[PDB]
Amino acid sequence: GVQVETISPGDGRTFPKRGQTCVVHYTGMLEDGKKFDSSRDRNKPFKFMLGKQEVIRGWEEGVAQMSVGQRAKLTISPDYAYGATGHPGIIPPHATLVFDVELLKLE
Ligand SMILES: Cc1ccc(S(=O)(=O)N2CCSC[C@H]2C(=O)N[C@@H](CC(C)C)C(=O)O)cc1
Repeated sequence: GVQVETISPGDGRTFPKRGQTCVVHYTGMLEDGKKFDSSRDRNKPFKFMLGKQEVIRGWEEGVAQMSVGQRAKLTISPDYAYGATGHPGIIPPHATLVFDVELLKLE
């Protein structure tokens, strides 16, 4: 599944509604802690509609629990990410992923 641990608390009241656009900055790391991709490296946040399956299950459930301004660590089992296949060229097969995600705004 996906486990969430807060790095910096959010407002504790503004949570995403289903289908709402979540604007985030994230850094994804493999289990050895090495970054494989980060929106911060592009200086542009990443956006997705909660529950529209634009992101892995780990994010769909992990970000659902977060509030605006919160920055948290999401640890995601492979089956909640890319499973046995992984994603060629960046994420190996059977990879547990750890993301540092900051929910910046809800539109
Ligand atoms: C090629 C690539 C680059 C970054 C990542 S990630 O940071 O893990 N990454 C993008 C940040 S959202 C969390 C996850 C994801 O859900 N990606 C989307 C679109 C991606 C694939 C464009 C998907 O799996 O459909 C996965 C795969």
